[PDB]
Amino acid sequence: MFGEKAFDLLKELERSSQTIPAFDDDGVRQVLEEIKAIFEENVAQASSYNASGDRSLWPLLNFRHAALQRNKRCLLAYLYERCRRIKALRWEFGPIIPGDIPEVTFFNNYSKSLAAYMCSAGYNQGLPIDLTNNLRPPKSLYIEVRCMEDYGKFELDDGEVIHLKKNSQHYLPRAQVESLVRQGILHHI
Amino acid sequence: PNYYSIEDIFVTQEKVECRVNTKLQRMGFLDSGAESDDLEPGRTVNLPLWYIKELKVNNAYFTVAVPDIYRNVHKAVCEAETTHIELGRLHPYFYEFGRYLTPYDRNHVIGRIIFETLRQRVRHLLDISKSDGQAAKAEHRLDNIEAKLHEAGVRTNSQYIEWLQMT
Amino acid sequence: MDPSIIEFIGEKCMISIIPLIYGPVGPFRAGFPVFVPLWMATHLRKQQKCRIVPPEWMDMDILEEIKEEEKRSKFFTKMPCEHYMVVAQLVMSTAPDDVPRCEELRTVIKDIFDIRESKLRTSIDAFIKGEGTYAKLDNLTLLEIHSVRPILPYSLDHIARYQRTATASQRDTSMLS
Amino acid sequence: GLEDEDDDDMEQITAQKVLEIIETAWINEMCAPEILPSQTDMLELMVSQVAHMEEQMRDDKNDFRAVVHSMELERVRYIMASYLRCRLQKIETFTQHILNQEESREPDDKRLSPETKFAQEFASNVDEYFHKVATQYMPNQQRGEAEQRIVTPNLMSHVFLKANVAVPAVIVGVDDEEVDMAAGSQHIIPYQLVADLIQNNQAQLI
Repeated sequence: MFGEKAFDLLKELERSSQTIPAFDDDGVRQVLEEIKAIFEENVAQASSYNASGDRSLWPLLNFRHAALQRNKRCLLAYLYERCRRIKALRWEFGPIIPGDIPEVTFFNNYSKSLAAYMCSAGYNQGLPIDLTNNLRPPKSLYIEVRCMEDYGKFELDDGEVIHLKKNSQHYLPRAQVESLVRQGILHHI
Repeated sequence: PNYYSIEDIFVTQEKVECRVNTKLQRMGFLDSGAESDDLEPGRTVNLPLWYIKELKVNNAYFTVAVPDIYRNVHKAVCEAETTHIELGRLHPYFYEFGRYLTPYDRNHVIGRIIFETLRQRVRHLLDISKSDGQAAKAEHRLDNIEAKLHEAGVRTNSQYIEWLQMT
Repeated sequence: MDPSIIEFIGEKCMISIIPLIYGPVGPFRAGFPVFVPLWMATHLRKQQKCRIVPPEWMDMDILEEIKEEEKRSKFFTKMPCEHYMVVAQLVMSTAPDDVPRCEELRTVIKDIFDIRESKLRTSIDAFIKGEGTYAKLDNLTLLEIHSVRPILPYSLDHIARYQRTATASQRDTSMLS
Repeated sequence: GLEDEDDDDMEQITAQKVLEIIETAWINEMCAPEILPSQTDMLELMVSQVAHMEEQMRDDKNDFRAVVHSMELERVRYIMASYLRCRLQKIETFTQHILNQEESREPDDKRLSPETKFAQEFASNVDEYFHKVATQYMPNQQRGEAEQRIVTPNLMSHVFLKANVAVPAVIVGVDDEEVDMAAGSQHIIPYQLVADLIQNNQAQLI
């Protein structure tokens, strides 16, 4: 009412678990466009002589204060809730394959924040370190690929053209094939 | 700013009608206006908690009071009837009302009433051991909190299932 | 807590086997036993390279004596290397390719595995009154306690608000959570 | 002068030995809620000791031993993968007031590590993002790194104790009951009061 609205948030990610068509930043307008619309209500008596310092604004100070209090930490979620399983697939891959579809500034900040990890990782000097692919013992470097209906088509890795779904298969070397595991790919090598 | 929940304003929004030690003044969202800024001590005086969450029970503003499920007639014999008593989904804020409120009332009797319900878990979830079958058999007699670890209760065993073998 | 936290661990132990990498391991010689950690017999038996025989507790006599020994265990029992819920997993997978008596083996282990948990509710059906500083490992095994590790302890804090709170936190005459 | 330790020094610390010397700082974090001391020595050891195994593997032709020293190297690393898989999380989680603890002494090599780099990125990503959240009338009284947000100060997450110590009732500095100690047994307890034995590493964790 005054922000009980995330009960509505709950459905946006429903298909979007491991069969994601696409995401929406949506539904956010009046849950946003009221919030400091109603600051004007919050400021109506903010340091006002309307009652000259008595009880009568403390019970609604709580309205003034709770109103924020819920807005923030839900609005933590709107990225944090969105940072979580995106970090997870962004663990499943680095920025080898970002999202199939100021969050980019926070992602770039998170990518710069992850640098610390990368510095010690692999060596003192640092390696974006393989954590999520090639438990392969490495074999000969130039043999092709197979998938299980991947989608997004971000394979930018050193190949002729792969067309990243099942039968994304061309003469693709090891440098190419270093992308993904469990987003519709690894029935096969 | 709490031990959070997704419903963090379905936290202190349950309503009770505890009486007034005092007269009234302009509840705002009510029929208050240029109509009434004063009533009696004691009235159907509705209390969605968040405004009175730290508003000095000790101070003469409002009264010792209970919602009658939280009164002894349920609770004090729900600790006697702590055997196959049901909670359903009926008043879900019932592990957690008393984690806040029941002291705030200031009748210095009711906190102990609670746990001896939840003391039963040390001899309840002997039955809770395992998962036979489907995802929906009897999954509707929960609180807002026990369900989570109950799912988790399944969960470690569900993947303890794969600890065994290829299964 | 996992299926393979143990297999991170338990296969690190070593035993003399039948068939140089640096380590206390010696080089490998035909006809000549060699103590190895158990994550090579993977890479031999499944590689169709060599066999292996078990430790000594692996028998149907010493632990067909334990079947009654632990009835002392109002607390706990004899623990032959503590890890017979993991090795037997992999041993009995592939060892019985030529090993005899893989059955009473398979019997007893479930006939001791499920059981010592069957007590475990019971001893846990003795916990009363926030009895946090009483517990039991006294001759515990290795591969059991994970199956309760996530459940009650991620319960008891939301209890121990009221259970463990007493011996440093106080209120008026009634009890405090 | 104080040479001859079981670390990288004037002896051969076995690949099975070097296995051991960081095993507990993995396992403590599993069954414990907050930061435990992290040592940047490994940024000498682990980057190096195994890399010298690499060059020997680089000297890579066998079918057996090409993999054998490596199959280790995989197993050496699905811990180190796992290790800071959480410690990255642990203070990402606990960005909140860990600044206060880390501003007490700027704890030296033992506690954190160059963990301090994430602190600068913590506020940056928390400010920049918010630049388009609530900025028309952005925060008003607790306008800095506020007071109310804390990730994990709950210290009572009842912890199992790896008994590997003085068996008898070996009594130590702790406020709750600690009677009836054991080398096999235990009396289960929480983290706060026993934050001492594992700074000492007298006692241990399961």
